[PDB]
This record gives sequence, C-alpha cells and structure tokens, in this order.
Amino acid sequence: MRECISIHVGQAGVQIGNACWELYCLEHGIQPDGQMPSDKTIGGGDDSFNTFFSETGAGKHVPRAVFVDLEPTVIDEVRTGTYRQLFHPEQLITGKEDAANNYARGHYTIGKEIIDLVLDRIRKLADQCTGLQGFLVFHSFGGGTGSGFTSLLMERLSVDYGKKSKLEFSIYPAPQVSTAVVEPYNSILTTHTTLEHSDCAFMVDNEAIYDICRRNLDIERPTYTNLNRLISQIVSSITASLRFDGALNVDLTEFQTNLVPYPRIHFPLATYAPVISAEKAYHEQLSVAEITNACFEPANQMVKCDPRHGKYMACCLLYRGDVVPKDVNAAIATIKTKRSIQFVDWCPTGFKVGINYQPPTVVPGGDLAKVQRAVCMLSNTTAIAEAWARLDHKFDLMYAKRAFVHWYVGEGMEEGEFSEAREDMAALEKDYEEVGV
Amino acid sequence: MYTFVVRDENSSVYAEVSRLLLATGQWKRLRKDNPRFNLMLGERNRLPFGRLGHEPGLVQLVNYYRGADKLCRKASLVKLIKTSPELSECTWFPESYVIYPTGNVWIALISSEASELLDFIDEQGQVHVIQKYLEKPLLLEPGHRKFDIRSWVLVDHLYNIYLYREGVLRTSSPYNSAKTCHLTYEEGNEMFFEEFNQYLMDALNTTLENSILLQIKHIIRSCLMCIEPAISTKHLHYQSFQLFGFDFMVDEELKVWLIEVNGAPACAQKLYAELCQGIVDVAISSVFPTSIFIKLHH
Amino acid sequence: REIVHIQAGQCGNQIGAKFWEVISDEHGIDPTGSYHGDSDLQLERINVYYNEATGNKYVPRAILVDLEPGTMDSVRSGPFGQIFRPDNFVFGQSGAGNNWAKGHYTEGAELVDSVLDVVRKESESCDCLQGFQLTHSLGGGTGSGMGTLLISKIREEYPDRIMNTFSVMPSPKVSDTVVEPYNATLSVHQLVENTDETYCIDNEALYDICFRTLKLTTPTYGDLNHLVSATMSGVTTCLRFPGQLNADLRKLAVNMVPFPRLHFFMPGFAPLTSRGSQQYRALTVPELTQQMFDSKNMMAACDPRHGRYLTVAAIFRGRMSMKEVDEQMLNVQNKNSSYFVEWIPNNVKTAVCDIPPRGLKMSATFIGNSTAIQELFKRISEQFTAMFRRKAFLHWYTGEGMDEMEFTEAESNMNDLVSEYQQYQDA
Amino acid sequence: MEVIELNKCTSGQSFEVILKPPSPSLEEIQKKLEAAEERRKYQEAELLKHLAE
Ligand SMILES: Nc1nc2c(ncn2[C@@H]2O[C@H](COP(=O)(O)OP(=O)(O)OP(=O)(O)O)[C@@H](O)[C@H]2O)c(=O)[nH]1
Ligand SMILES: Nc1ncnc2c1ncn2[C@@H]1O[C@H](COP(=O)(O)OP(=O)(O)CP(=O)(O)O)[C@@H](O)[C@H]1O
Ligand SMILES: Nc1nc2c(ncn2[C@@H]2O[C@H](COP(=O)(O)OP(=O)(O)O)[C@@H](O)[C@H]2O)c(=O)[nH]1
Ligand SMILES: COc1ccc2c(c1)NC(=O)CN2c1nc(Cl)nc2ccsc12
Ligand SMILES: [Ca+2]
Ligand SMILES: [Mg+2]
Ligand SMILES: [Mg+2]
Repeated sequence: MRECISIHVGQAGVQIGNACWELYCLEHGIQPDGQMPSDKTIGGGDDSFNTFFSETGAGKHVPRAVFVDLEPTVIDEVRTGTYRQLFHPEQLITGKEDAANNYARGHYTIGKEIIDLVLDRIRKLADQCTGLQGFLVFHSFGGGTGSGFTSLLMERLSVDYGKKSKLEFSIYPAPQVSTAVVEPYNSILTTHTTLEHSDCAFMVDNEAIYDICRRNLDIERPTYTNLNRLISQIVSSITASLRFDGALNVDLTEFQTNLVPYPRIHFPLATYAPVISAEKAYHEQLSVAEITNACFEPANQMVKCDPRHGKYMACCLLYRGDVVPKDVNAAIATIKTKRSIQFVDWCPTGFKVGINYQPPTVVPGGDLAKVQRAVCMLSNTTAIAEAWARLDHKFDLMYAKRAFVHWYVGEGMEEGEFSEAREDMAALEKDYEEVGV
Repeated sequence: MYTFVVRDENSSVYAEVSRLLLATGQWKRLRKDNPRFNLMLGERNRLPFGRLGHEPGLVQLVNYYRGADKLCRKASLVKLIKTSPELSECTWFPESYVIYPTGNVWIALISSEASELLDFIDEQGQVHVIQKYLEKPLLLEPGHRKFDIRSWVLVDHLYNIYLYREGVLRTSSPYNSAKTCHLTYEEGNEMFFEEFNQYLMDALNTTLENSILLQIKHIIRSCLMCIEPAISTKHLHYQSFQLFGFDFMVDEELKVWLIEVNGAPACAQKLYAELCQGIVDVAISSVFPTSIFIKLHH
Repeated sequence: REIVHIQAGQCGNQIGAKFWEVISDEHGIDPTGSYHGDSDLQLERINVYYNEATGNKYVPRAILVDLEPGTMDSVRSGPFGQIFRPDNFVFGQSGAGNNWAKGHYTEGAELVDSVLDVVRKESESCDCLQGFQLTHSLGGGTGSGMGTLLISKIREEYPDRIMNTFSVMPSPKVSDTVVEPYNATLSVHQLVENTDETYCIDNEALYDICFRTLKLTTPTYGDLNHLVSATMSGVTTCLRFPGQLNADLRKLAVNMVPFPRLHFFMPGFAPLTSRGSQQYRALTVPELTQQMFDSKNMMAACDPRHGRYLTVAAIFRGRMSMKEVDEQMLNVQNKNSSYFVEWIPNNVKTAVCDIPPRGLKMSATFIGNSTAIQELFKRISEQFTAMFRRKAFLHWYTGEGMDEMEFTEAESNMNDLVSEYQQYQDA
Repeated sequence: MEVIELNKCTSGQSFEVILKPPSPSLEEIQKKLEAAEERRKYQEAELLKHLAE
C-alpha cells in the first residue's frame, strides 16, 4: 500500500482542501476528532484509506495533508474549525503578508523566505509513509500565492522527490468570482513553470462551476462555499479509486498512462452529473444511460468547451452508486451513434470504466441532493485548449500595453519571463492544434 | 439597446444586416475588438468560436455555425455525403472522387480524357475533386442554354431551417458537347423564380413547385439534418445561425442535383433588402427583440 | 495589518478629524474610546485603524501634525477630540503661511523629525504594518509642503510599505491665496514620485456639488467636509469591514494602477446627502449605480465621458440583492462599453458591505482611475503659468531659498503627467 | 464492441470497452532566485540613492 500527500496552496487550495477532507471523512466514517470506529486496525494498516490517512497510537485518523498560505487568515479558520482536531498543528502553515495577487511577489519575494520551511514540513509526512506515490497539489491560477508559491514548490518537489508523481487540481480564473485584474498574468507565468513538473492537472474553470450551481442547484448568487462542495464532489470521485478498493486508477502513476499519452498535453476534462438540488422534492432518479449521456453535454463540464470540435486521446468513466456494466455498455453503444466522438487515429476509440458501489456521499444540509447513481467522466479532449486560447488572449491585451508589468518587475522578475512564459503557451496551443485537426 | 461588432467587411449580405440594425434605433456597433457584444458578424476563416458566449450578463450570437465547413468545402462535402449513413451512397449528388496532388465526361477542368484531369490538379498542388459532368442538362429555350439554381437558406439559433422563397437562376447565354457557355433574355444573365415557373408552365406542362422545388427542399432539408448534431448550438454557451447558399443543377428531365453549398453567399441584387430583412426578423431579433420563408420541417 | 494615519495642517486636520468621527460611529466607539456596538462586523478588523488599549479602549493610530498650534487645539476641543493619543499631537508654533517652501524647506524642516519619531513609535506595535494614509490639502504650506516632505521621509525609512494620501485639490471657487496653484503643482510633483495611491478630492467639485446638486447657496468648509468624510468612509469600507474581498492597501495599489505614475483616483459618492437633512426613501440599487458613475457624484472636476476608465473599484454599503448589484454593475459596463479600455479586461471589480454609513440605508462609493483626471491637472497647470510666465509672487518662495528652476521642473513634470494620461485615452 | 480486463470486488467492478482500434537542480533553482533578489536590492538601493540626492 502506497501513501499520497495532498498540498493545498493559498486560499483556493486551503478552502478546497477543507471541502475535500470533510467529504473524505464522511465517506470513510472518520469523525472530526480523527477516531474511525470502523477501523479495527487501530494505529495502523495497509488498508486502502491509509492512502490518505495515517493512524495514531491513540487511534486517530490524521490527514496526510499540508496547508500553506502566505496570510494567516484562511488556515486560521481551519485552525479553529469543526475539523480542528483532524490535523496536527504542523500541517497548517501561514505567513504574515500575502502575495497581493502578484505571481512575482509570492514566487520570488515572499516565496524564497517560506519555501525551505514548507519543504521540511512536507518531508515530515514522507518519512511516515512506507512508499510515497506522489503529491496532489491544490491551488488557483489567479492567486499570487495560488500561482507564485505553487510553481516554486512544484519545482522543489521535482528536485526533492523526483521519482514521485505530481498531480494538480487548479482553479482556472473566471471574472464573476475573480478578485484580481492580473489573473491572466498569474495564470500564464505559473503554467509555464509548472508544466514540466506536473504529471496530470485537472482544471476547474470557476465560470463553469458557478453556472452549474445557479442553474441546477437553483442558487441565485453561488458562494465559494457552494462552489467548493461541488468541486470536492468532483474531486472525490476522481480520487476515490486511490482511497477505496478497486482495479482502475489504483495509483497516481496510472493517471498518467490512462489520460496523458503525450506529456505536455496533460489537462483532462472533467464532466460530472447529476448535480441535483437538495431542495427539489420528487426528483426522478436518473438512469445509467441518462447520466452517462450527460457527460457529453457541455453544460456539465468543469471547463466550457465543445469536444465535438476536438479529438479524444483517452476517456475514463467513474460511476458511483447503483451501476452495472451491462447498462454502461448499452448506454455507450447508443451514445456512440448520437454523438460526435472523434479520437485521434493513433489511439483506440475505447472507454475505461470504473464502478464503485458506495453511492455518492453528500454533506448533511449541503445543497447537493442524495442520488442513487452518479458518474464522473474524465476525458482528455483537445478542445480544452479553447481555455488556453481565452486565457492567452486576455494575457495579450494587457501585456501589449505592458499594463501592470511594473508590479512584477519590482519584485525582481524581468519583462522577459512574461514573453518567455507566453511563448510556451503559444507552443502549447500549437501542440493542441496539431493533435486536433 | 443591443450591441454588435463587425469583423467581415467584405460581406455583401450582412453589410445590409449591420446597416439595418443601426437604423432600428436600438442596435449599436462597437469596435472590432470590444468583447461586450450581443451579436458577432464574424470573419470568414478563423472565426474565434472558442471565445464567444463567455461574457457574463451578455447573451451572445454569431452569424456562423461552427463546423458548417463540412457542408461547404468541395473536398469535405463528398466526405460527408459518402460516410455518414444518413446521406446514403443518395440519388441527387453527382459522383465525385477526391484526389490529392503529391459516356465519361468529368469536371474538377472538364474533359472526357482522364489524364487531362489528373495532370490538371497535380500541376496545382492543392487537393481537388472530380465529378461527372451533366452531359444532358435542361437547356432553357430559346437559346439551348445552361443555368444553375441558387436558393439561399437561413438556419436560426434553434435549427429551424428556413428556405428563402426567392430563388434565382444563373444562365449561360449555347451548350455543345464540343469554359465557354458551360460554367455559369434575362437582364443580369439571371432569371427569377416567377419567370422560370412561367416558362416551366408554357414549355413543359409543369410548375416550379412540383418539378424542381420538391427535391430542392428534400435536399436542403436532408443535408442540414445530417450535420445537425455536429454543429447544433442547442445546449451551447453561445449561439449561431448561418445563411447558406445551395447551388442546384436541374438535368434534362427535371432532376434536381445539388452542386455546391456556399456558406458565405452573396445574394442577388434584386432581393437584397428583402432577404436581409428576414435575416434580422428571423435570426437576429428572435434572440434580441407574411413570412418570406418556407419552414422546412424535419 | 495596521495602517498609520497622518493629517497635516488646517485642512488635513479638519477633514482628518471628520474621518475619525465618521468611522468611529460606524465601528461603535464613543468619544471616550469605549465600544458600545451592536454587531461584531464592527470589531473584526478594528485593529486596522485603531490601536487596542488598556481596559479595552480603542485609540486611533493617528498622528496630528501642524506648524501653527490652534487647528489641533480646536480638534482637541471637538467631541472626538479626546479619543486621540495626547502624545500624537506633534506640532510647532511658527505657522507656515500658505507657503510651500516655508513648510517643506525651512519651517517644516525644524519640526519634521519630531513627527517622524511619533510615526516610528507606532510602527513598532504593528504586526504587519500595511503603510500610511495621509490627509492634507495641496494649496497651503503645512499640508502641501510639510506633508510632501514628510511623505518623502517616510518612503526613505519605510521604503517598502504602501503610501496612500487624500489630497484636496485647490480651486478658485473656494480659495485662500493667489499662490495656491504654485503649491499644488509643487506638491503634485512629489505625489507623482512617492505615493502609491492618492484620492484627488477636488474642492472645485465639492463646491459645485454643494451649490448645484445639494442646492446650497453659500457652502462652508463645513459642507465641503461632509462630502469628504462620506467619500472617505466609502473608500475605506473594504479596509475596515469584513467581507469577501478582505482588501488591503497593497492589493488596492496592484489592481488599480496599470502604470506607476497614473495613480490618481476620482472618488464618487451616492446619494449626495446634505449635512443635517436626511431624506427618508433609500435609493434603489439601479439608482445608486447611475448616480455613482454620474459626473454629478464625482469629487473631481472632470466629467468621466472625456476620458476612459483604466480600472474601477465600486463599494455598495447596505442590505441588498448582490444578484441585483451584479446585474446593475454588469449593465453599466455593457451599456457603455466604450468608456472602459479594452486592453485591461474586466477592469471593474465590485465589493459590498452589510454595514451602511450613518443616515443612509443604502449607499454606494465609487473609485475610478479614469484618464479624465488629466483635466484637473490641466486646470491647475494653466492657473500656474498664468503667474509663472510673469514670475508673479515668486519672491515669497525665492526668499525662502528656492529657485526658478525648481518651479520649472514641477511644472515640467506635471505637464508630462497630463501627456501620459492622454496616451491611454487613445490606445 | 468488446469488453476486457473485467475485475470484480466487494466494492464494485471495473472494465474497458473498445469501439474500434487505432490507425533544474536545487542549485540552478537557488541561483535564479538570487538573481531576482539582487535586482530588487539594486532597484531599492537606487531608490534610496535618488532620495539621498
Ligand atoms: N473554486 C474556488 N475558487 C477560489 C476559492 N478561493 C479563491 N478562489 C479563486 O482564486 C482566485 C484568487 O486566488 P487565491 O487562491 O484566492 O489567492 P491566494 O492563493 O490566497 O494568493 P494571494 O494572492 O497571496 O492571496 C480567485 O479568482 C478565485 O476565483 C475557493 O475557495 N473556491
Ligand atoms: N457535375 C456537374 N455537371 C455539370 N455541370 C457542373 C457540374 N458541377 C459543376 N458544374 C457547373 O460548372 C460550374 C463550375 O463552377 P464551381 O461549381 O466550381 O463554382 P462554385 O459553384 O464554387 C462558384 P460560387 O462559389 O460563386 O457559387 C458550376 O457552377 C456548374 O454550373
Ligand atoms: N474641502 C476643504 N478644503 C479646505 C478646508 N480647509 C482648507 N481647505 C483648502 O486648503 C487650502 C488652504 O490650505 P491650508 O490647508 O488651510 O494651509 P495649511 O494650514 O498650511 O495646511 C484652500 O485652498 C482650501 O481650499 C476644509 O475644511 N475643507
Ligand atoms: C479594479 O479592479 C479591482 C479594484 C480594486 C480592488 C481589487 C480589484 N481587488 C482587491 O483585492 C482590493 N481592491 C479593492 N480595495 C478596496 Cl479598499 N475596495 C475595493 C472596492 C471594490 S475593489 C476594491
Ligand atoms: Ca488501517
Ligand atoms: Mg490569500
Ligand atoms: Mg487656510
């Protein structure tokens, strides 16, 4: 059995990592004091859930987590929160002054001064795991610590844990909920540096999750607390294979060989369904062909794009709940006819499927309804580049005037990293296009 | 007071559409590069669909259907008509062969000698396609002349297919089985559906409806329903319509054949203001608020 | 994250004192320094502007500076005059005579280290000192000259903290002395080089707002400063109260300034209220939105439609559908999309706070970095040469040891500022 | 359509369907980090230089 370490960077990471660990603890029956009555292997075990939890002699189940934020605002709410006892104190790390939405501030200025601390905190968790698989990193493209520190940290792990896998859960910036005007800058700089150090990265475009919340959850103005609970719902099925007994996606490295045939193109598209409201009473329960079909509607994806105008390279289907392979196949066969499912020729036109019977778990009094069967489709389609286009455009409008560049150069960064980082992006958009036409 | 930009200055058609929109006193034009538009009269190639429908509190519409190029590219049309099962290997498309540079008359460019054809394309360097020439077409008397039919077809945001009931023919003022009077009385070398129907009645004992337009409608309907799932914008985050021009050829005994689908068409001058009006009523204001169209029900 | 507040000279200290009365009432702190407050939104971030005191009293982190005693005397005689730390009334006795050079070079020099020492005391006992927020007027001598001198010294000792000022542009409609355009230009020259953000509070605009919109015939400095504290309370809203933003000065500087010299903001307030008279129907979110962006609610003598918005901050105070604000704020940008530059995408970020100001159930403050502000500096810089090309009144300064050349730099630098504001109005 | 690799478990199953077949070390890090802190200590020292004037 092989352990993984989650790393949550900035407000975005910390607040989504809270969202996940709460759902993990409900899924595995671990109460906020870390006592898991179901565990008879008190204090240890090579069990599946020990991938994410270690046990104490007192029988506590403790996240293999680490929360880092350059300001003590968010991780303080973790430090006093309903799940305080879960995390030992050294897992939660705060600075005194954030990166002010500045990649250069969090990377170079404030980042050179906490980077050594964090890596030792991280080194602690590795020394308690019998074989380290790798890291699940949570952060936002738009934050300054979200973006600056993460990519300084991603580099160091590639040096201090080179033989390990590094997965990424990134919150792609969108302006309804955006707080900063430079997020397209922070996005390109941090992507250019992390691209070589991440083995698979799932983008959650916040614009997408927001409309999913408004429309299907009947939430007038969705909050972060609304968004994250939906995200971990996605984040839970995506990682459920590691935490649970199973046969598909049993280690971080399999994510690289199911979804990522070429290395730079490692941004699978998550599509999750059904997001049904808890308020809505008398809800018809959706069949395997209904929800699997929904994976191909654009309004259930985490990034808004059109896979019809793209080529597939890989496709997994993660069901959760009452689902039998029979129904999965019938749904697939008929979906093949009615949809524009185009793979690249050098790849087989097949679907890797997983079924976990523990039906979806929902936080009590949350907004998501309790459903009998759920699915999450993870598809590496070339159409996700629409996102890199839109991001790169916003980047070009501002950069052409050099607007705000002075805030970056004043931290020590040179105008060059901007163009060098955009150059990479331009190269990435071309890989996506050559593979897709 | 909806907003719209303009990014195809050569568009004969939407020129009028952009004009009218302003004169309604409720539409305004922004500059090319403003994102805050309700309408995009877009460029012809590389029209940036990946960036539409993303501006919050802004319903966005564009005048192109992403992927329509499947139906409007000479090489790409035969691909669609032969592969997708709905278009069978079909009784209204001339036999075509696509070819890459790297009675048996045919056209690309026309001759009965095969090698005249192959030498022609490979001496260019791009891919063309060759297709049986309609040896016995319907020569409009008096003149023993060749012509083609273009109906313009408008497709709205919810994939209603509207046929413009004004057609037009291009004539060829002396067909002979010898670029002279074989590749397209009536001013403009152009005849209109009223006169042709009239001639259809006096020369042949028929009418435009029964003898030609039935199958034209069976085509215009058959083609846009095939690609409907690949280009539909029913559940999309932006929305599209696209005015089309289907180019038809009617052979000796009143057989309608589809020839080209032009996805950036220009309209005959006589009908411009009429056609460009129904565009605004039908495909623009039906989002942002008798008929000159035949709804082709599917 | 403690801010440090400095007010200089008569103007600085009158409006300065209003701000401390206004925000003290919002945060539920009486003239004795006791908190009799309803909600704890009032207390979550009270440490930003207030030093927590013994017996659980709150003292403003505020240093009172002036070269003539007496303005601070009146302050020390007003209601919230005792809330101020007694030691923090650093002052001299000579006065500065509406002369920039006297307060910046000679009179201000005698007493400047004494203010700096108070500033220092406050920097210790800061967990994370944000920066400094200074109030002052630009057309006298103590605030303009001693102020800009003090700004320059703080930037030297605290080179890496944010420097924020509320400057009151001079206008002939409420004027003290013909030399006012000399001081404003000399001050604007410093303000360009060593502040991160300054709210251009124009007395011309305050005057017209009272005269026309508030329909006041003979507006006093009393009535100009009511608008000034209403704006000042509006712009500080996100620093003082909790909310989604959790805003701090260094973030505000980053997002608001595309280019370092173009860091002068046009504040707005709505509804425009007249001291004393309350009117009893609260605005409707669509109402605040139009008024706040309307020239008649601007505290600077520039109509925004003669320029473009580089960036914009909006803050709504009150209990309202944020859905409705989201819509109404979206609506204003999309309806008038041309008046925001395209090359800084989504440049209008909005914030909202439950706690409203006193009197008003629903208020909206407006902070815009518009290219129109060049209008203001054009005005000042014409009034300037009107005199300078005749070397009128220069003896008052040349006598204090200044040179003609120094005025030419100030004028030259300022006119470069108008050139730069013009450049992005066409891009 | 062909199934493959079908595994079973008390927790669930997994399988695969095919529709058709195919056709910087820690030193170089610290170095660029230092180059950025120098460019700051310069620009700042140059700010303090112009102030001293
Ligand atoms: N989905 C989701 N997105 C978030 C959350 N918190 C922040 N974000 C996004 O992150 C972006 C800003 O990055 P942050 O993570 O908040 O900033 P940071 O990581 O704390 O780094 P700093 O600049 O130092 O504050 C915003 O555009 C938000 O959309 C969250 O809890 N859930
Ligand atoms: N299979 C066929 N048999 C007989 N005539 C044919 C034919 N295919 C085409 N033609 C005729 O020859 C012409 C060749 O022109 P082509 O079809 O390449 O132009 P086009 O239709 O792309 C021009 P536009 O884009 O302006 O409509 C056709 O317009 C038609 O008149
Ligand atoms: N709005 C406003 N402006 C003022 C006030 N007092 C002075 N001013 C302006 O400040 C200028 C005078 O400078 P002043 O601050 O009094 O000189 P100082 O004592 O050296 O600071 C005049 O042009 C006034 O317009 C006030 O209470 N409110
Ligand atoms: C133009 O785009 C902007 C502008 C201004 C800010 C941001 C983004 N983001 C921030 O974090 C801080 N900041 C603000 N600060 C303060 Cl005190 N009040 C407000 C009110 C509305 S925004 C804002
Ligand atoms: Ca165990
Ligand atoms: Mg933060
Ligand atoms: Mg005075």
